[PDB]
Amino acid sequence: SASKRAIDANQIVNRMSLDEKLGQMLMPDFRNWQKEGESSPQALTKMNDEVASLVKKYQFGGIILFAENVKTTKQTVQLTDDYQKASPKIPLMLSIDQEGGIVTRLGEGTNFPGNMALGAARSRINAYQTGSIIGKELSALGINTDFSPVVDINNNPDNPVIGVRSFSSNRELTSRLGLYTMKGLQRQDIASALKHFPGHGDTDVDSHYGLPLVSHGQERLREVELYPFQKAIDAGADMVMTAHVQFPAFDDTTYKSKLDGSDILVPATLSKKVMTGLLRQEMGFNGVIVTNALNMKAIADHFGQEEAVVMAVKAGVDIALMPASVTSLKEEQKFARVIQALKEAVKNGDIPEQQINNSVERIISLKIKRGMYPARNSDSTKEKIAKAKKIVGSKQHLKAEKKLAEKAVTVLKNEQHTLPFKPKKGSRILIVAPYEEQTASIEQTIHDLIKRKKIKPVSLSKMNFASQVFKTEHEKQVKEADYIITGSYVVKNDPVVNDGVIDDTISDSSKWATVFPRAVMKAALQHNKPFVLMSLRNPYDAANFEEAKALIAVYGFKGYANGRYLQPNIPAGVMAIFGQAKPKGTLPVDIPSVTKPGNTLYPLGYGLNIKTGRPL
Ligand SMILES: CC(=O)N[C@@H]1[C@@H](O[C@H](C)C(=O)O)[C@H](O[C@@H]2O[C@H](CO)[C@@H](O)[C@H](O)[C@H]2NC(C)=O)[C@@H](CO)O[C@@H]1O
Repeated sequence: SASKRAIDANQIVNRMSLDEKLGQMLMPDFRNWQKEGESSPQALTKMNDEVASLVKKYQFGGIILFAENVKTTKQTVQLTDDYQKASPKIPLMLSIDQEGGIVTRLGEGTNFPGNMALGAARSRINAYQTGSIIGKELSALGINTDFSPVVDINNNPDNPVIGVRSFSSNRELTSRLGLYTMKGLQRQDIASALKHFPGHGDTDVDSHYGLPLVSHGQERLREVELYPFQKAIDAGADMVMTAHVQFPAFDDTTYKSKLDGSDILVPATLSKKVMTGLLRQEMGFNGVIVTNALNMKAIADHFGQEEAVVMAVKAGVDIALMPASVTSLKEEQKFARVIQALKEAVKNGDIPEQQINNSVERIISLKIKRGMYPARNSDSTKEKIAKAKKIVGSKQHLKAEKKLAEKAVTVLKNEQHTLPFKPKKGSRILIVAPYEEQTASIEQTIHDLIKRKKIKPVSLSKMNFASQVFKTEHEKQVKEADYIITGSYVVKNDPVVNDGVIDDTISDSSKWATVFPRAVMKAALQHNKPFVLMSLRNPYDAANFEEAKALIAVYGFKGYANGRYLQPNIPAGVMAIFGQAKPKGTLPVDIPSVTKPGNTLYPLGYGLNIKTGRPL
């Protein structure tokens, strides 16, 4: 099969002109479009003849879709069908960032609790079924490529840039879950891309040249960052997406910035040493290498979008993502100029022509392997739409989402059997969180439990604390409550701490993200109120609540708006609090102590049984 796949791809590439070949290596977006006569772009939700004409002219290898383009199942199937009608010779790779959790694009699909939640749920089977469900939805929609999984390792709490998009701080847990997410997508014939190579998880905090910098030496990079990429590559990864990050330990090449004329270190995307020497040769990856988005401001500014395409191709990449930003026919020639720059590089010998042929063969082999080519589907658009409506966001998928999110909830403290809350009729629950959307999600979850007669009728009060200070009016609310649920949101956990003592005296609204919830905790404890803290994003804030009797993490923070839950994590937490779910989560990261700096407060793998109060 793979043998036959390669001969086939070779015959196809041998017949293509250079224009057709360079076309395959481009993957633009058409997020917004401004038609002739229009004064401004608007979201592209349906095909028009202007966009179709550029797809026909330049013969792109693919299109990346964004949320603007995929708002409903009906519109999306119509759009992917019309994109493919405009690309009949070689079907397009139609791609998307459908990661789950905090990065999703589908307007009507299943969101999932995200990677760190999968880390917390631990099982490779859960990651596989998640990738499998995402893959089923994408496939029904006519989307055939997913830029997932993230296999970046979030191992530095002091710079958690990938954060909940990462499975874990541990290389093996990240590797395992990445591998099975990828197998799950591929099982549904979705091309999967590992990202972001060679590892975006731990960049230098004081990066100050616009491109993130990783200062670690090769031994550490080979032992940690590269490890889940290697495992997945050997298990048959289709694609790898680059990181626009400097790695001096592998390439110290500089270029003269077009932004300020200074010498700038090359990012991994434009490094032959990383793309060819390390990924292609040393790690033996022969699948498709795709750049991270070339419109990222620092690439465009330091290198120029057009010249970056040429440099990335020279470095050994196969697909340039978003190689030019074209939003109307007035700027179509941006595409012609990109092609022309690649032609000049081939003509003058900067890029050997055989390198181009080899890259397009990788692309065509992948399209064949994942059943993108040849296309022999005889269903009408209407028929595909009806099929997709049964699959996308189906209640079966939503049930899986719910059970995964509930499974991932991690109980860090439950002293004195504080949880579950079992309120008597007439209890007042005070619900406190940074935003109205978050308090609404908690409120709506409790309301549903009441209508479902799972808990007795209770009164609810909400307290939204972003930018606020806890004062006498808030303490009054705490005193009047019978149960308190508080949500905490941090990226980096940054309380003011002195010699291991957290500062509670900050009374002017500054530092609210840590000061306010702690103040609610202190009042509740002072007034003997059942109090639970729910960590909403990065779980490092658990370290701020050692005095609390009940503490959980849900690893996702988006709330409820326009009758819709934006993420399932918060409802999963509330369900656990009221004894209607079985949390089984264990930490996928270490949580550093703030009161004893340098010590781990809660280690990787820690999590309690909510019933027995004992560790899992
Ligand atoms: C709001 C927005 O779109 N910002 C983008 C970046 O995307 C963010 C990070 C996002 O939506 O997740 C964009 O980042 C890259 O975009 C690629 C394609 O959408 C992603 O596949 C990729 O994962 C993402 N890179 C990272 C490290 O997250 C960025 C270019 O890097 O340009 C805008 O800022």
